[PDB]
Order: sequence, then structure tokens, then C-alpha cells
Amino acid sequence: ELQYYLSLLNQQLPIESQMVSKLPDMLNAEIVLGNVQNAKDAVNWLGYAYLYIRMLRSPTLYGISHDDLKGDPLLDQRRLDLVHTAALMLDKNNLVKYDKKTGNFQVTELGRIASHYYITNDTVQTYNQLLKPTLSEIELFRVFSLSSEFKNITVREEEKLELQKLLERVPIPVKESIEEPSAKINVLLQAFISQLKLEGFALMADMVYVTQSAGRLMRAIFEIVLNRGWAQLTDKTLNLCKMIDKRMWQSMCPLRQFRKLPEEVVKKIEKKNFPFERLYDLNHNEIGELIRMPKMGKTIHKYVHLFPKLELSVHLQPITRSTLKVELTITPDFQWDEKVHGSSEAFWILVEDVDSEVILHHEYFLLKAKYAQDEHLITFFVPVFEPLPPQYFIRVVSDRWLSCETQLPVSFRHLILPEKYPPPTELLDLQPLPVSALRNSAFESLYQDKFPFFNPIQTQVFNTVYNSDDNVFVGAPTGSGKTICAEFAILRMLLQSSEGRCVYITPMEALAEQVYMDWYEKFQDRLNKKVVLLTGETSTDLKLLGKGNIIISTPEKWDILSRRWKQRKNVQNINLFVVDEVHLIGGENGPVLEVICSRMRYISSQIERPIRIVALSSSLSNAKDVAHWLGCSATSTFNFHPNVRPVPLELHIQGFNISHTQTRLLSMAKPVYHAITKHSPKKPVIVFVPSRKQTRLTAIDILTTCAADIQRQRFLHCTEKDLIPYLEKLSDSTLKETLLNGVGYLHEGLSPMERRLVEQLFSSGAIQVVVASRSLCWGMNVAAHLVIIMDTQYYNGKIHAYVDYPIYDVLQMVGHANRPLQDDEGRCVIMCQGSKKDFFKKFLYEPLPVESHLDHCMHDHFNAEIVTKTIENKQDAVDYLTWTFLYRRMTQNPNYYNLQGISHRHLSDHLSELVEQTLSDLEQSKCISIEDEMDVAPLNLGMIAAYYYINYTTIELFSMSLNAKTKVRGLIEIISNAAEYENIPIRHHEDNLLRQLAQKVPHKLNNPKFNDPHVKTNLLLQAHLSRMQLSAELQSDTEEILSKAIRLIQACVDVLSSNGWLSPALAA
Amino acid sequence: EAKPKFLSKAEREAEALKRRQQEVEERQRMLEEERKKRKQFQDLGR
Amino acid sequence: SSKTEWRVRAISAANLHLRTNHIYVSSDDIKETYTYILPKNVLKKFICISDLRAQIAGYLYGVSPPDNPQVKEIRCIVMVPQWGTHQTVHLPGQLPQHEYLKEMEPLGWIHTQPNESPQLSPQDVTTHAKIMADNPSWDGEKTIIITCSFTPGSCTLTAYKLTPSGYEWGRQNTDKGNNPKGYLPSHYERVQMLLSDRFLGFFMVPAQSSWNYNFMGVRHDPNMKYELQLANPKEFYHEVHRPSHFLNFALVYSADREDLYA
Amino acid sequence: DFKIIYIAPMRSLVQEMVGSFGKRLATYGITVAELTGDHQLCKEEISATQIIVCTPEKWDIITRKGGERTYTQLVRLIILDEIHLLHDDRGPVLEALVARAIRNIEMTQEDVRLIGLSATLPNYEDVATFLRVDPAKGLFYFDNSF
Repeated sequence: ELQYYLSLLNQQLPIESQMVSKLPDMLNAEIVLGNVQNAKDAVNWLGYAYLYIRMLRSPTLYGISHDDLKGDPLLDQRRLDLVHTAALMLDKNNLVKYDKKTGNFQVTELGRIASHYYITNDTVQTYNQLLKPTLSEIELFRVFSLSSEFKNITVREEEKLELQKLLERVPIPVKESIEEPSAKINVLLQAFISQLKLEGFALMADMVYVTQSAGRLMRAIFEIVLNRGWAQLTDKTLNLCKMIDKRMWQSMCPLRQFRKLPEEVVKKIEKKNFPFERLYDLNHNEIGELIRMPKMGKTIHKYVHLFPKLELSVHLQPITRSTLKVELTITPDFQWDEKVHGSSEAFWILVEDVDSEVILHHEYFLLKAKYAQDEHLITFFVPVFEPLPPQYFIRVVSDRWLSCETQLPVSFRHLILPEKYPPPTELLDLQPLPVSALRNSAFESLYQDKFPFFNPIQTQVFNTVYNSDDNVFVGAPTGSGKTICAEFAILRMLLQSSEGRCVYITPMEALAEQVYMDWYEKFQDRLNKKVVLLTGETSTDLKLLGKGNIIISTPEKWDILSRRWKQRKNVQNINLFVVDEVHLIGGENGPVLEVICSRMRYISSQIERPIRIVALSSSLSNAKDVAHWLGCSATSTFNFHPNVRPVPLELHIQGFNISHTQTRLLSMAKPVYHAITKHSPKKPVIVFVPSRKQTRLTAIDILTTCAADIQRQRFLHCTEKDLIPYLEKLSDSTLKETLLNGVGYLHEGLSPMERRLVEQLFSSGAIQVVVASRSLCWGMNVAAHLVIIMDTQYYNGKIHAYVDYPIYDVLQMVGHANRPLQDDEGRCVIMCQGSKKDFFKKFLYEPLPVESHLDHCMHDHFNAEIVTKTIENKQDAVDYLTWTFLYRRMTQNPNYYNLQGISHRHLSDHLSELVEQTLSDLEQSKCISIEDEMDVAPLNLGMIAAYYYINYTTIELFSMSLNAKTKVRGLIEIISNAAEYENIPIRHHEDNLLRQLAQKVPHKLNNPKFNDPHVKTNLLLQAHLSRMQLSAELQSDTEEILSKAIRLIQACVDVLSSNGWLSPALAA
Repeated sequence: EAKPKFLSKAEREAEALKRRQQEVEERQRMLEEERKKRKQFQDLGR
Repeated sequence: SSKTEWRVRAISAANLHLRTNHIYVSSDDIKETYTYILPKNVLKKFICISDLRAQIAGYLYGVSPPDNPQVKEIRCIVMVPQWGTHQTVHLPGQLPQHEYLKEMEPLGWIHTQPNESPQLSPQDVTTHAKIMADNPSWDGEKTIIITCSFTPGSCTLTAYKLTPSGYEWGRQNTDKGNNPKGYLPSHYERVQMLLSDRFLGFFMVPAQSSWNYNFMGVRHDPNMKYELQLANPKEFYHEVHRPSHFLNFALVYSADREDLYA
Repeated sequence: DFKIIYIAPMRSLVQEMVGSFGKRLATYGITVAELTGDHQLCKEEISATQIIVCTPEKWDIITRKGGERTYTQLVRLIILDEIHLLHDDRGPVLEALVARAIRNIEMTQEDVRLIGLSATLPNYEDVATFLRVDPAKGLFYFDNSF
């Protein structure tokens, strides 16, 4: 060995590339990182390494002959052979699926777990072929010791006596003989876990290397057991990982993991058979007197208070007959410290059945120090089968602290589950109705050039819409032709009465504006009908209702007109009531639309004029309760299937195992571009972004992924000469530079004219990618072929959490890519987390039922009913609440409506309790008066809140915060702290702008908060009053604040005039 | 019945107290019947 | 010995999942005059949490199905802390009481047997008679002794009902031997028992201690009280069931390979 | 706005390099830290500090796990020290890291200053071409007399 030492010390030993041994591991790491996807990408990644340069410079040292170098000067054939060998090694070890025909390789979960834990291919294959769900703790050590990391570890004959001595002292028995290397590695791991003293130096070094390999091996085994779904195997792997990390046994003391505890006190605590939960309930003196050490009692109490132990509360709500919503509230019941817990504490929460073997819902939770001492609420979807267990078990274990696990028995014995959903009304296989099927020529002239024949669902609904006038509940997905059925119902209402009053209520303001713009060109241009759109002014709304025959409005705008329906005669003389998108009545604008529908059903049944009700919504599971609550008949309930759309939707779910939202958004850029290139190469695509500022980043990432490959500027199907008048009208230079390559952008902060120009450029076929924000999902008047919804979530800064996307916005984003003639089908690729992939797959094909959540916002409806002399007593309020959708939803889902039974007495007691709670909330806010606890009387504050459409809490705050000597700086803070300013958007990177804007405001804020919406509304009002400069996201909140600030100032002036104050009223 | 008869909080509390008293009386009668059945089973083997 | 036989017992208990697939029920000598409607999931959970030598016992508390008074369905299995040998079980005197067990009736106890016995055990019959005489909730014609024995490659289950004269003979006799005086074949009687694949059974575990106590007989007491709760029972040869085998070892010049690929 | 990665083969050598960077750049405020612990702790240490002295195997594990994807744009100085173990067990890991850096510089056009330090060894032209170093201005081959 003197020649190598002489060559290494005199610059005579060249460095040879030995990358051929770890070449399948490098290929698996490149496939997991997304750098290499096909064989050409793998050859290009191998050509940029030092191994290809060493093979090109020295082919004899790399095993290449002269004929291989002469026939391949760029070393492409040898790189392709090495890529094929690595692909065969990855496919044989079940790490990555590699097809030999096309050369493409798809990284699986086992290869990603081997790359994330630096495991080899043979070790990953042994972990895939050895780990069983029914494996015990004795077999787990033999499976972990039989990995490829300890393949060169041999059992020496001199260390046989030490192995025989350690075999009788190890807590985990070994089934193999003493001559086996796996049993020796298991005995070494048991000696290192139980801190047993060794004798040989080489045996101790082998045990240290075996522990350093077995840590990553147990981490990969825990990841594979969490991916497989075995709950007991994942629990045993987590216990083994905690025992390897803490270097202590599972039966040891919890204070042994902390370095601040003495060894003698830990031995005295372990000698006495006492649980750790009994020491937490004791004080510093009782724990010292029980362990016979009063000097170490305060340290034991501090270690018990510093040990991770949180309280978990489970709230189950059965939404459907097969799945339920489980809300877990975690409250940290321990002293958070950086020396014990650190900056953040990671925990793994697994909810499983009573068998504790199949983990139904596994997730992670990283409680930070800034969000410490606060109960965080995590919502999950728990499936339920027909053999329902009596109780499920939710085990939340600590990922770093040993023996720190909390079990929550979620009882399902008293769960009032709903019944089976009825089947939807399938479309009949009949002849399609042509354009000559209609009777009126003016109605057929407005749809002859659009389509010569209607949809088959439209042909089935025309017999009940054009040839009838009853209440029709049409449950059809986005793209089935609900607008054609609405136009047919409007034409039937116009033919039945030329002076009719049609009212089309839609929750989204952008969808209502699009419906008004469609009716201005269809009903007002071709049929000359008075098509108007209602605004937020009550003075012009009555004139628009009296002079307009087709009024497009919102439920928040129609709630002011339906509350005065007994006074306003124009609202009572209605001829048609269309309700578009009624499937979103369980989310945003849900109880308001439910109260508007209940008021319309009460006014239609008390004015001797049955209005033709047409409820067009999505395919719902519980359509019978929605038909009974809205008065829809059984023969007019044309509720189709979710798969009954004319445009077939192919839904794909991409689950990414990323806990952080920013890392999941940054990691899902290149797979989104790969899916857009593989699904729709020559078709327009819409990329749903999580936020407004993330849309430009996603467009830049898509442009960089397009320019990285050979298809540079492939998203621009048109020329620059047609886009040069289009790019000259835009204001943002980065948006025009992204649209020059064919990737348009649209967000809430962009201009409306620029968004309309981008929509006109994407609809004409100039751009193939349109990065739209999450707020522009429903307000998108365009139809593409592919819809890539990337990281469909919202980072709320008001709660500082990544809340999931609702089902209505997801359905609007999936239905936006519905091209009837541009494409044959529509792809919808939702790239989200692994925990939200199952709920997104369940809420896609199955019809989502309607759940009335009007019990949380019933105070404003009760105030509007008492102010209009409708609910004058408790019985009148119960009769008003019984005619709404909440009585139909509580009779079908009692546990979802917080009831204890579907009986008449239990429902009557729940309605009486809700009426008493509404009366107490009205009397405590000085909005109503309770005469003899039976009669309800409207007060002045309740009438002022119901007249200006204000809440009871905001009216109570304005009545209790405005004195007789108030000023403008106090009135602005009173208006900013109302209930209408609590809906301000709070996202990331917004606290610095609020802190910088607070120092330039004319009025100072007494201790402002960066996460409170009232301080942000006060800063926006101070910026609008002083005309200061702000960003686009700040101006979008300031406009929504100033849209309601006029009504807030009117309510404040009414409260000041009612209280007998002149100078605060003049200041307001 | 069909129409939900709205009651006060005190009337609902009195109805719940009467239902709890009836349930306690039914549980006491079931415990007395179980004690009588146990005495009849013990008297048939002694 | 508890030195090398414990490893063989742990290796036998690790492969206990194969015996749950071939379950044998003694469908002979049935009286046909209530039947057992206990599911197979609770039996599979209780068969893999027991030992091949130590007799593991558990109380069965369940309710009757609607419109079926002649059928009993044990929906709850409460595991009391006990430490028994291969011929008898030392059950504690404290009865399990909980909120989930207050709505069901106790159908007796079920104890695992290490050998397939055709006749009923006199010690188990005397223990069931003492439990029926001491606890007034356990009746004579409503409590059964499901003696799930051990079979080679199978799980042989067999039920046994207590006779009133047999209960009187078990309460009168107090010998804990292998064949006491007064043992009669008419003291026990086989009852109908069938499996169920429709409703799942709940399990109850003590919150303070574990269910297995054979590894430390000094900690288990016949009069010690316990608080049961709805949880999953641990194994017999677990790390928490044998605290002396883990906390027995005593408390640096090797190759310190730091910053590895992990 | 910038990060300096220090690839050291030994953990004690990485700790000595982090201590030398903390003692030398104390007037400039460059936070020198060692990337160790779990994935979230390494991500927090990468997001909270600028100078990160870590092993090439740990850096490859963090790149494969995704702990450095959010801070990949801020890393503009990769100091790969002690490249003379390119034939050792840290050989293929550093080769895969250099190939991933070359693929990121060729695809994402991320200009990262790569400074590779090696001992006096022959065939340094292939090591300079593999690390995208210039043969005239970037390659500095010093003999044992230096």
C-alpha cells in the first residue's frame, strides 16, 4: 500500500468517478426530484455529471473499449445503457415504474421514500417485501436488520460470547440464531436502545453504524407504513423511531428523554410503579413527597409541565351516508419552551377504527411557538361503511418526544346518520328537440344560430318548463345547459304573461353580472324585454323592480326587498322566481339565500299568487329535501347525475406529501407543466392559482418550464403582430411579457379591462395557458379544455392557517373547463395534499348533498322577521323557521343540525331552544323586546339594523360605542370595529404593509393588531380619507370596505338621531 | 304533531325533567325486575 | 423458566394471525332452548392479544337485538387486570363499570384455554359461580362461559352455560385444585353460539394499568379497583405488560461516524 | 438576499468551517449555521441563516426531500470544499449534487457561483469541466510546492 500513499502525496493518483454503484439510487433521486422523467432526461442528467466526463476522458477506466468510444463520441449509448440498467433496477425493486417501450419513468411512493431517507434500491425492495400489516415488534427488528445497509456486516467469531451475553439481556427477543448477522444487528440495536455496555471496539463501531443506518431505516419504514395504511405497524415503527432517537426503552420514564433530569431521580421514578399522568396532576411538593425527593420536586414539576401533552377534542358531523366531517381541536396544555419543545413541535394524528389496524386518516401538525397556547382546529373527512364500529380512535403521537401520545375515543353510538340518498332523475333516451319545437318565434330566433337542437337534458326539461309553470328543481352540473332551461322558463313566463316580473337570484356577483349581460343581448335585444340588474341601493331597487321584467339580483340584495314584501307591492306581484346555483347554499351566501327562498315561499303562499319557482343547481344527493323546502314537485325535479354532463370530465388527483403550503405550491409547478404538456398540448388550459400574487409566479414557472424544454414559446398559438395591439393596452409589463409567450394572467389585483383583454385573447386561441386566481374561479366567462387547480387552499392570516377550498369553488373550477365544441372532453387535474385528495375525489363524482347552516346566522333573519311584523311570537317564528330549508335538513340529518333525534318532540324542543337563543340575542343587543317571554316586539335598534341591512352585533356595538361627545376619530374606529368589517381578507406578506400604513394615518390606533380585520379596515379607511397610496390587494379590500361604509355611516347616523345626539350625528 | 308547537325554555326544561323522572322510574322498575329474576334464579337452585 | 421460553412464547404469539382465519365452533350438544351473537372481530382482537400458556380472561357485556329476546349479542369486551396460570385465572373482585357498560348487560366472562378440553373446567365453573353469587348483576340463565380453547392451526371456540345447581355447587365449594369434591358434568351446559359479520364489538381497557399482569404478580391484586375506558388492548408479551424485562439494564471509544446520509 | 453553501466532508470540519465563517464574517452579519436535525429544522435553519455549512450527503438528502426547494433561488454561492474525496464514498453523492446543480443552471438559468476546492490530484480538467469551471480563469492547479 506504499504506492498509493506515494501517489496521493505527490499528485500522481487521479480521482476516478465511482458513480456506477449508486447510479440507480441517483436515477431514483432524480425521478423523485423531478429532474429526470424519461430516458432522454435521465441521459441528459447523467451527461452533466462527472461520471460521463470520466468515461469520455478515460474510457478504459470506465470499462469502455475503443469501439464504444469511436461509435459514441458524446458517450450517449453508454449513458442510455446505464439509464436502462437503472430503470430496470428501479422497476425490479418496485421503486419507480419504468416502461421499456417509451422510456418514461414514474416515481412511486417507495422510490420517493427511499430518496427522501437516502435508502438504497435493495433496502427499499426488502422493506416492500418484508413489512407486513400483521407484523409484530419482534419481526420488525428482523425486517429492519435485513436491509441493504447492513449487507456487509458479518458476525465475528470473537464477538460470539458478547452476542450471547447480550441476547439474554436484550428486551426484544431475536428469533434467528446467534450466527446470523441480522440477529446480531438486532441485538446491537437493542443494546444501543437500552444503553447496554459493550466490550469490543469493532463491535461497538458496528453497533453505532447499525444505529445510524437503522434510524433512517425506521424513518422509511414508518413512512411506508403510513403510506400503506397499517395503523399498528405505523405505531410500532413510530415507537421504534422514538426509542432510537431518545436512546431509551419504551417502558422507560418520560423524563429520561430530557437532558435536564438527573439519572438518580429518573431511576427512582422508574423503580416506583407510577404513571406519568399522575405526576402531572400533582404539584411541585406532592411530586417531591411521592418520589421521596422534595429538592427535585420542583424540577420534576417543571419537566412534567414542559413535556408535550395536549388536549384533543373531536366533533363529528355526518354530512353524507358514507363520509363525515371530523373537526379536531388541539389545545396545548403544556409550557411551551424553546429549550424543550423548540421553535415548533411536530405531531402525527392518525384516526382509525376500533380494530386499530387500518389508519383511515393520517395527517401531520406542526404547532409553532408563535401559535402556541391556542387550540387549532383541523377538519378532515372520515369515511363510514355499513358495518359501523361503536367508536373510532384518534391517536395523536409526538414525532420527537418519546411516550407522548394522546388517544381520543370518538363515539359513534349516538351519531344520527342520514338516510340513503335517492337516485337522480336520468335523462330519457328520446329524440332531441329542434329549434322549431318552441311555439313563440321570438324565443326561437334568439337560439336558432346558437344550436339547432337543444340538450337532451334541456329536451327533457322543456316538457316541464316550456309546457308547464310549476316549481322545477333542475340539478345539473356546470356545462349541462342550465342557462338554456332558464331562458326557456323565462320565455314560458313571458308567453304566459307579457307584463310578468321575473327575478333571477344568483349568489355570485360576477355570475349575476354575466347573466345580466347575457339577458341584455338575449331578452332585451332579441325579445325587447326589460332586463335590469339590481344594485345595492334600496331607493333604485324598487324602481328597477317596478320598471324591469327580468331583474338579475343577489340574495344579499334581494333580502332588503323581501323583508319589505308586505309593504312593496311590486315584490308580491312576481311571475317567475329563478334561483341559479342553489347547491352553494351550504357555504358563502348560504343562510341569506335560504332566508330569501323561505321569504319567497312564504310570500307566494300568502298573496294568492303562486310564483313559478325554478331552482337550477348542481347535482345534489339530498334533492328530496331541497324539493320539499322549495315546493318543487316530483315530476318537475329534473335533478340529473354528475356524470350526465354532455362534456365528459376526466378528473385526476395529484397528492403531494408536503406539509407547508408554500413548499407544496413551489413543488407543484413542474408537474403541473408536465400534466399540461401531456394532457392538452394544442388546447387552451386554465391554471387555478391559490392566491392573486401566486398567479404571476405560477405563470413565470410555467414559462420557465416551457423555455427549459425544446418547446420554447409553445403556449403562443398566434403571432406577435396580433398581440401587439393587445399587449399595448395592458399596464403590467410582467403580465405582457408572460402573455407574449402565450401564458396570460388574471387576478383580483389586475385591471378589469386587462382581464377582459386577456379573456378575449385566450378565447380567440392566441394563448394556451391562463393563470387565474382562486377568486376568479366563479367569475370566468371562458371555457377551456384543461383545468389545473394547483394547491386549492387559502393561507388565512386572520387564523394563520391553510384552510381548504370549498366544494362550490371546486365545482365551479371543474365546470369551467366545459368545451362543447372546442374539445371532445375536459380534463381537471387537482394538485393538492395527500390528505385532501380523498375528499376531492369523493366530492367530484358523487353528488354533494345540501346542508342548511342557517342556525349560525338566524339572528339577522329573526330581526328581519320581527321588524316586518312577521314573527310576532314564538309560534310565528317556529312557523317561519319550519318553512325554510333548515327544517328539511334537520329532518334528514339530525346530527348535522346539532339535534339529538329525528322525532317531532326533539325537533320541537330544538326549534324552541333556537327561538329562545334568537330572542336572547335580540334582547341582549337591545334589538327586540320580549313581552311575557312569548311575544316579540321590534325595537328601534333592531328596526335600524333591518332597514339598513345591518347585523345585531354591529348595531349593539354602534349603540354602546357612540356617546354624546364623540368625534370623527372615534366614529371611524367604531365603524371599523363593526361586524361588517370582519370579512376583510388577510393573507401572507400583509402585516408589513399594515404596519407601515399605521404610521402615516391621520388618526392613531391604540395598540393595533396585524392579524385583526378591524385594524386593517381602520387603516384602509384612514388611507381612503387621506388619499394615500396603497397596493392592489389593499385597494381591493378598501373598495369592499367603502361599499358598506356608507350603510355603516347611515346606521350610525340613525343611532345618533335615535339617541338624541346632534354633535355626534353632525360629526358622523 | 305536524305543525311545530313552540314552547318556552321553562316548559321545555319541565318536560325534560318529567322525561328524566319517567326514565329514572323505568330504570328503577327494570332494576327491581332484574332483582326479582335473580331471586327467582337463586331460589330455583337452592 | 422465563429466560428462553418467553422468546418462544413471543414467537408463537407473533404468528397468531394465522389461527384467526380457520375458526372452529363446537356445534354439538346444543340445548336449543338465548344464543351468542358475538362478532368475529372482537374474537380476532382478543385472540391476538393473548398468550399460548397464560390464560387471558375478559367480561362480555352486550345487549339484545330488537324484536329478538332469545338471542344475546355481546357488543363490549372488558379486559380486567388478571394474572392466571395455564389451569386457572386470578380474576379481580372489582367489576368493570363505565358509561358504555351501563347500557348493556354482562353476559358472563370468556377465558382462553391453552389446550382443547372437551369438558368444562371445574375451576372456571367455580369462578363463574362465585362471580354470579358475589355480583348480583350476573344471572344464572343469562351469563355464559365461552371457553375459547387452543387448537393446532385453528381457534377452537366452545361456550358453556351455568346451571343453578352447578352455581350452588361452585359457590359451596372453595377448593382451587384440579378436581375438587362435588364436581358434576351437569354443572355446565353447552349453549348456542354463532359469529357475526354485521356489527363491530367494542373493547375496554384499564386507564391506570394494562390488561396483562402475568409478568408481575405482585402488582396484580384480587381486590384492587380499576377504571375501564373505550380503548384497544395491548398484547400479552408487550413492552408495557412486562416492565421488569425492559427496565433491567445498567446505564464511547468507537468509530464516531457523524453527518451520515440520514 | 444571498446564501453561501459550504460542502464539507467531515462533521467536525463543517463545524470548524462554520465557526471560522462566524468569527470572520462577524462584522458583516453573515449567519453561519450547520444544517442538521430533521427536515423541518433544516428548512428553518436554511430560511433563518445565510451561510450554511453542511455535508454533501445531507445536502443531497435535503434536496431529495425538498427542504431546500423554497430557498434554492437565494443560494448563489456553492463552496464545495475537499473535492479530493470524489473517488471516495462521498463521490457519487457529490456527483449527483453537481449534476442537479448543472441541470438547475441549464433549465432554470440560475447563475450560482460554484467554487470547488480539491487537493493536488491529476486529471483536474475533467473535474473542472464537470463543475462548469473555466480551464483558464477558473482552473487553478497548484502542485505540492505551493
